[PDB]
Amino acid sequence: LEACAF
Amino acid sequence: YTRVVWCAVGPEEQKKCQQWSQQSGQNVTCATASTTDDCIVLVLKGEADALNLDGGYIYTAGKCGLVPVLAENRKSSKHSSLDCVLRPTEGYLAVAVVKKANEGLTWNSLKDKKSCHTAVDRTAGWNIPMGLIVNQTGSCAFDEFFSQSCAPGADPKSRLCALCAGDDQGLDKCVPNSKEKYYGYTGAFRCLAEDVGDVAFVKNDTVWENTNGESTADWAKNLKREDFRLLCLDGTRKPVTEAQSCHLAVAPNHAVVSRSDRAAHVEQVLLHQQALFGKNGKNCPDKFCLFKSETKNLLFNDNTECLAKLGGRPTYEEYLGTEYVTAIANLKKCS
Ligand SMILES: *[C@@H]1O[C@H](CO)[C@@H](O[C@@H]2O[C@H](CO)[C@@H](O[C@@H]3O[C@H](CO)[C@@H](O)[C@H](O)[C@@H]3O)[C@H](O)[C@H]2NC(C)=O)[C@H](O)[C@H]1NC(C)=O
Ligand SMILES: *[C@@H]1O[C@H](CO)[C@@H](O[C@@H]2O[C@H](CO)[C@@H](O)[C@H](O)[C@H]2NC(C)=O)[C@H](O)[C@H]1NC(C)=O
Ligand SMILES: *[C@@H]1O[C@H](CO)[C@@H](O)[C@H](O)[C@H]1NC(C)=O
Ligand SMILES: O=C(O)Cc1cnc2ccccn12
Ligand SMILES: [Fe+3]
Ligand SMILES: [Zn+2]
Ligand SMILES: [Zn+2]
Repeated sequence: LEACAF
Repeated sequence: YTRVVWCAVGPEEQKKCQQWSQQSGQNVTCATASTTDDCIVLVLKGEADALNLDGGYIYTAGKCGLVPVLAENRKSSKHSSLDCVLRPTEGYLAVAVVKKANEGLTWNSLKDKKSCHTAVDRTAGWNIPMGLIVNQTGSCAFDEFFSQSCAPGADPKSRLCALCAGDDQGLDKCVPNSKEKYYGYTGAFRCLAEDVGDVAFVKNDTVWENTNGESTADWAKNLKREDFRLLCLDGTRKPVTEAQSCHLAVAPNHAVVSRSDRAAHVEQVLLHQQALFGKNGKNCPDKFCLFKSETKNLLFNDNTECLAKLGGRPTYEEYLGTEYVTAIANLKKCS
């Protein structure tokens, strides 16, 4: 699901 | 003042990009990074405006808030009366390829073989095949399926990198950019062609573009399609002419992503830029061809006809399709 990998 | 900063991945793309900058009167300039993720970081920081991405990276970029601007559109059949820039993209075929002579090798006997991937995180080279394998084996230990592999972007000392060869001086082994001999669609296919690997995860077009004289590169100039077979999911092996009925999936076209507030400008620029250096661009092949790079696929895939406007102002999820997005989400639950 969501959340930017950086 | 609408100057567009492009992100080149690796010294070879940087090279091509600088020529493009030069030819563009610097309406397009170049920022460079060692990996596609680095490039995505640069764009998030605004040290770069855009870059062309494989669906798998579109997913990374999309979660970070970047949006699709234009998509790669290659030669088509139907819809062809319409302008390439207005045509719906039709996606590409992700396939599993092996040597015909490697008889008795099927989808169902890939365990402990040698594999060649375009790179970790990419659609045809990784997300689709690994997603399928993880699911079918009911296990997340995908770094233990094949005995050895070359999957650029993985731990250089791991077996997922054992087959990668690094640059012509043997440095940079397994980097996820074109310095790695077996990187991308072409590198992976080559990894199979030289028998380093038993199977290559690329797309349908790659097999055709580097066989039967379609590529004069030394490792490919002498390859014949008949010597290769596609592995269908039902366990059968078919000639590379049957990809339509023997593929792992249909993948969304690679596409350009940028920040939102730069998306309109980046779009305007690229529409103009390809008019100049695109397919029938007014200055290709004369001065510079934006979609050519001696088959190395630098910046854009070599078989790209044009970058096409997207219908529906699609979010990255709408572009990639709920199904693919879910497949990725699911595979990523593994590491
Ligand atoms: C590997 O397995 C995973 C897990 O099954 C696959 O994800 C599953 O994908 C299906 C089909 O896209 C999802 O279902 C659909 O459900 C929605 C309603 O939620 C419905 O509108 C659609 O019409 C469709 O029925 C399912 O939710 C999803 N499961 C999970 C846990 O996310 C994945 O596709 C597989 N990977 C590959 C590469 O095939
Ligand atoms: C798999 O890829 C090949 C290569 O792109 C496709 O064949 C090309 O088809 C166009 C028309 O679609 C021809 O004009 C080209 O000359 C073909 N290329 C070569 C090198 O022959 C092929 O159609 C694809 N197959 C499927 C099922 O999509
Ligand atoms: C660069 O941008 C300007 C501004 O729109 C345009 O008039 C010019 O034709 C462009 N030149 C090239 C080579 O892109
Ligand atoms: O919504 C869209 O406009 C496109 C789209 C979104 N989600 C899917 C799933 C499968 C095929 C096309 N999709
Ligand atoms: Fe791809
Ligand atoms: Zn299908
Ligand atoms: Zn929408």
